[PDB]
Amino acid sequence: MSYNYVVTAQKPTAVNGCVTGHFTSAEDLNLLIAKNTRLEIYVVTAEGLRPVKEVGMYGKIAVMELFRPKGESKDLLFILTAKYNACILEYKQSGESIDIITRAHGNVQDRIGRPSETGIIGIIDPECRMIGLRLYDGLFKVIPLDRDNKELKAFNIRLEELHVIDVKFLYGCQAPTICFVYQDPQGRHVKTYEVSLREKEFNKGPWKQENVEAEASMVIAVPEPFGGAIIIGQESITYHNGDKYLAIAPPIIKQSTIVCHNRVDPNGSRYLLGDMEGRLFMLLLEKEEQMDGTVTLKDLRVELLGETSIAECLTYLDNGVVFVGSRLGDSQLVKLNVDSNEQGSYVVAMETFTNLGPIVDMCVVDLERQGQGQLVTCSGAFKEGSLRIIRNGQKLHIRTVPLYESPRKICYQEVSQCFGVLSSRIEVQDTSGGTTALRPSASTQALSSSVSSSKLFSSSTAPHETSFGEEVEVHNLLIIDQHTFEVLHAHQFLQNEYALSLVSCKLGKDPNTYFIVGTAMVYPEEAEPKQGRIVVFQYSDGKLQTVAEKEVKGAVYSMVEFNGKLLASINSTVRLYEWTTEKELRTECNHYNNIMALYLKTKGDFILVGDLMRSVLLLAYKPMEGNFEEIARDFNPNWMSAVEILDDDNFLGAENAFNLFVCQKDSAATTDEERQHLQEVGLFHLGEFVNVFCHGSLVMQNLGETSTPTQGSVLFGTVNGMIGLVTSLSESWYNLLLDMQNRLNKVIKSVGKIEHSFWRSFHTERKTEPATGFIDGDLIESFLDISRPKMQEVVANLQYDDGSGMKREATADDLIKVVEELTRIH
Amino acid sequence: TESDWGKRCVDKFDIIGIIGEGTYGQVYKAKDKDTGELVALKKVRLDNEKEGFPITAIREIKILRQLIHRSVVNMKEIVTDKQDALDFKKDKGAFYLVFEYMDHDLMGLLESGLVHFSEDHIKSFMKQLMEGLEYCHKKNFLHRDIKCSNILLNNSGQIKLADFGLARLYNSEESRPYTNKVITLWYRPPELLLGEERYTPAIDVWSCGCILGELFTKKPIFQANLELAQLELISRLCGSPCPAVWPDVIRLPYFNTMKPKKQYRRRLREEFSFIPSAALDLLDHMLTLDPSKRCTAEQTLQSDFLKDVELSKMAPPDLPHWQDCHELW
Amino acid sequence: TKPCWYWDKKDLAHTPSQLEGLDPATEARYRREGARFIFDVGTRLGLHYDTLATGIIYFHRFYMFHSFKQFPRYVTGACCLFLAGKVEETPKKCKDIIKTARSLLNDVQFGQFGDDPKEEVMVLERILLQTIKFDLQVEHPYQFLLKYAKQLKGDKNKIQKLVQMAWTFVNDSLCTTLSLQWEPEIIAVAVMYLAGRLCKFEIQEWTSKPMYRRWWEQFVQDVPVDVLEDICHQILDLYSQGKQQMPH
Ligand SMILES: CC(C)c1nn(-c2c(Cl)cccc2Cl)c2nc(Cc3ccc(OCCO)cc3)[nH]c(=O)c12
Repeated sequence: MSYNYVVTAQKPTAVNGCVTGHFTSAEDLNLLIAKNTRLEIYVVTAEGLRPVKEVGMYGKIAVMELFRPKGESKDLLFILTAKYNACILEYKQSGESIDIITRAHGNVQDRIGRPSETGIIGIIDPECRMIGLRLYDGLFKVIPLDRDNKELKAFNIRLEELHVIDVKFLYGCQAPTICFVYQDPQGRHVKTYEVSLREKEFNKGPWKQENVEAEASMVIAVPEPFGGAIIIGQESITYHNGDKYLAIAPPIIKQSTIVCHNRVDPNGSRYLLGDMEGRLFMLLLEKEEQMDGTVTLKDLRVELLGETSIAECLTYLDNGVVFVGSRLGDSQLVKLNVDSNEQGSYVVAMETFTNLGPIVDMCVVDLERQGQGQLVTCSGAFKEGSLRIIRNGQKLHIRTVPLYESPRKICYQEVSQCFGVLSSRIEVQDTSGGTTALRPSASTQALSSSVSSSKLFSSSTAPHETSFGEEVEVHNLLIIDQHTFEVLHAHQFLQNEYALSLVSCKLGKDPNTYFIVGTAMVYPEEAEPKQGRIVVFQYSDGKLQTVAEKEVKGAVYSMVEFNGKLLASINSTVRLYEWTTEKELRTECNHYNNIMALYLKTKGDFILVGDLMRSVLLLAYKPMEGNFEEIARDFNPNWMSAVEILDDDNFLGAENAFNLFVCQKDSAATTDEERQHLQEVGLFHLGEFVNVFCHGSLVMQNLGETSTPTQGSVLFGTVNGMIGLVTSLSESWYNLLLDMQNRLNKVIKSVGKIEHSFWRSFHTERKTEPATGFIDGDLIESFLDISRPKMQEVVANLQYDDGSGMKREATADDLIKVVEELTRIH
Repeated sequence: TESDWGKRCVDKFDIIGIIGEGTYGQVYKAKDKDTGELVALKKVRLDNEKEGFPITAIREIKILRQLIHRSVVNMKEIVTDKQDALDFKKDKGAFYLVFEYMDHDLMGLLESGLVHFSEDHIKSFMKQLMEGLEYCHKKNFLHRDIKCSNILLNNSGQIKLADFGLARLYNSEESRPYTNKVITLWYRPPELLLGEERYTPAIDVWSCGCILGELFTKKPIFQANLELAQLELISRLCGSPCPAVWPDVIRLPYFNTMKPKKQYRRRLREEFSFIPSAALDLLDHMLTLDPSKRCTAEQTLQSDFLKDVELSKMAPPDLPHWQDCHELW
Repeated sequence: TKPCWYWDKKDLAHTPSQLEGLDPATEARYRREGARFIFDVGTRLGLHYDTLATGIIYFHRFYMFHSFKQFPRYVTGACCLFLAGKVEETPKKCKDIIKTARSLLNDVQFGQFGDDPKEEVMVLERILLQTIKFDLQVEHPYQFLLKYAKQLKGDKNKIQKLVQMAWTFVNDSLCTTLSLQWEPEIIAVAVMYLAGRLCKFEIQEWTSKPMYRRWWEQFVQDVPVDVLEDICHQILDLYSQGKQQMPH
């Protein structure tokens, strides 16, 4: 068995949702921000936000909504986790003591159901009579909000429309009514139903179906002055309310997909809209009052306000202030002005909240020769793309280097005092037949520049037709100075050539240090790329020189230096190249038993291969023979997102289901079958999507640092910006920390009353296993934050083992010391 | 000639790697040196000699040579290691069963879970599976171990059943005592959970029924760790075994022993209401409790769901091979 | 695809056994003894009749490729039954076959098994499997005797006497090389034909074609009477070579 320890070094930063209401007091205006597993509660002031409370939950926050049922003084909070843990929460403050109350809770998972394509949706009735949940295709789950439903029991109503896009509870209806856009073979339609708690079924809805845009994306429930709903698409915005039908199709929104909406005026007169290019629009409902005294919706107008960060969620607060919750880039407070500035913009940025964005790749490098290490990440996407320099100093100090294009891979070349960075930018087919970039970016603002003239795929007999307006990716290699982070050079790759992998190393007997890039020819017609290049560059005297190119019959998904030879993975193949005295790559040996060799890592003559669906395989280079040998494979099927080698026997992997697992050689020589079996000895639900594993540590090493119980250091980056660290334990240390977890789980009160053991259980749609071989260091590090009575309760009857003393009783002061040493690894 | 099995050497295959672990040896992917064909080699080791040649392999050799169908895995030949000796009685060299190589297995494709299965994909998949089972059942063979891992699928959409390790002949006239613990708990019929020996071919239908449901949810239907918990899950969905629906349930050894929590009513149509009508009715008949009332393979092919499916229009499931690696922002 | 398992009588003059100086009478004797050994051993163990015959067919086929002088026959016999049991799903442990073989063999005969009987038998399994080209599936005259008798309608008692008399002839033909000369379907007909002559029955009357004097042609196409007579003559030859007489 293997023993490991996993802690968070930086909490998730990406904004996954954000709401406003009256949660902490019936009087305050609150802003609740949800980051993965983290809830932040703020109070709105005239200058910005005053933080008041932050809690963690043992689950990914999927639904977050504020509501106030009749009889409550203030808003209550509903949250549903991605593992279908539901709960209703209350804020309660006793002087200086702030705590979060679990008013109702339960798990709403169905034994049988098909998870829907557009994900979990949760909505609440305007009269707060029920909670609607769309968890499975063809089913609508209702949690009625009766006082007695403390367990959140619910029933399913059969839903004929299997493929639902979005749904909302409508305002101004005699009964609880839902409006939803659904897809069937005839296109997309907008339809309504009524929800009967007494009959527990649907009844005919208030207005008939209307055919809507094919890419109708979002549903807006408009307040009572108007009533009805608004449907946002790619090209058109439409309003429906019984017989009334409007449609505005302004050309400006066609340029970029609209992804978020939020109401400004409680009347519903004004809404905010944001699109993927970051633009912020104002949607205006023009009223006309009739002689009846009744007001009808006269027309819809769309007005461009300015530019914000590409936002997952918007929420208007008060006055002119808007909170921009971004998943791809930094979140913001922006002020909307009535008068435009001299550039025509009505939006002016107030504050900027750091978001490490998607961490696509990263490396650890000691820029200042400190024995410490700084972490350099590829963070963000599109215009939000950036490099981040991260060092410890008690908080993390983070320098941001904007790129305005998507960074893909990073690797450090010390000989050149610079970094190599792969990047891709979006251009659009323009009337010239070529393409035009939407904005300048790093690969266009480089000091010196070059463009690949390779003739390798010059025949291109197969035609690829272009239509005006279509997007394309343009990939570049950036040379970036390590002190100034100036873009010194940009190399642009071939049209339709994607840069997938990057290394910096010396090869063979060649003393020059090169940048080597692996590429794939990507055409929209191909299921899997069938052409690619390995390109050897030399960065010398401010210019990038193309040294050699090797054609391959596939995508070079991953490369790594291997004892002076170049190890590359091309589709299913894992290949080892030698670098000849003629400065060309020469193949030595191949390995073909893979579906897609997506990830490679090495140690000595050993290679760890990460496959798309076949988990991990341990290869070995056998120098006496000049070829590869299969050592051991993990036969359990796992989709890999990143791999890493922990030591000569243990191997670490990350699953697309947000899970971490550890494999080991069975080290049993009874049968050759056992040796070839990599046994999954570690299972752990991380809750984050791991893109990159990287050996190193950010802790300052003055050499005076007490040797911690933990041995080894692997950092990892995730899509939500979370950075973590994995390390190994001795059998003795694991048992202590594990026995302590079980004690802590009995003592510590969870938000929503979610069992910790449930949360960390390995979980796919098809499997759920109890965690094993992993210590939830974030749980261990919470011992220092629990009240003294609880600490002493934890240590009662706690014994140590395999130590100087075989059995040794623990005290509350004893464990505070151990945990404080464990907090010093990050 | 092509029929002189057991003599040709495994030298004739370039071994690519070990695809999986089997029952009587490891399974390897290999390329024929002469023709370039991809094959799968199952290693059979008689070195243990506790009972010499494994019977599991004997069944696979005996049955798969008789069985020729598009939806059954074709055993091509049997090859051996180099004797390395002129005299027998000193040879421990193993034998290898050559099979057609299959690109993917159904469990593997599902465990990734980003595979999308439409109605037409399921029609094409199920029809082939049932046609193969019908071929095998007309020849009076019971697979007795039908699970997702045993179904094999190559990218063309061709489905092929495999791992006939537990297959045995079924006689309707002569009732024969059987092992009674053959199918994996998740795909085991209620009759076997109740210790029913002398089982009918309808055991295989139940397993294929659980698969039918699984293809519409991407999650197996009856997931349990113990034989009682499985009967409970089946009962929550299909109804509890009782003489009202299963006259011969009283004859089954464990009927008085393994009672479920309640006498549940059948909800199969309610908990599967999101399934197309033609398919749902097929499921209800396939997941019928009484094996005498459970439909046959032929009857499944004469269903509104599978009858009019066209074998020519293979309609392969869309498998992600590009843009799967980097999740779309 | 599938191997050919049938030779001409004339070809039996060139078995390995013959060409190492064994005379025809002796090889015929060895075959009878080996077959009857298999038959007796498996009967003591309670084995189904298909399992006994399958072992015998393996044994007969084996000595078309090997000489009785290099492979002791009772070891071969024991090995055939062992595999036959696994093929036909009536398995037995090798130690149990040895135990029974020792009970039935004297001290000289059991000498063939050498110092380690179990090992000598288990080792031969590899050679047997390669020899029979892994064609494990075997059909026997029994199933055809019954399939065809079921289609006879008439005096229940006369037909049952025919069946039992023909069945005994099938059991006796396993001691011969007929298993190697003619497909089992022909054997089943041949034994029906023989029992009919001995019982003074005119089988055609029981067929769906009572004026089709060649009653068997509706069961087995393309069978010359000469072939059936050759088979019958060979069965009766075995009966005369002994002291035993026709069952009747
Ligand atoms: C011998 C033949 C019939 C066979 N057997 N099996 C099998 C079964 Cl039927 C059950 C359990 C495990 C396996 Cl490997 C099979 N799997 C499969 C699916 C399969 C599994 C792994 C593969 O790449 C491994 C990459 O390192 C590729 C394909 N493809 C077969 O051809 C086959």
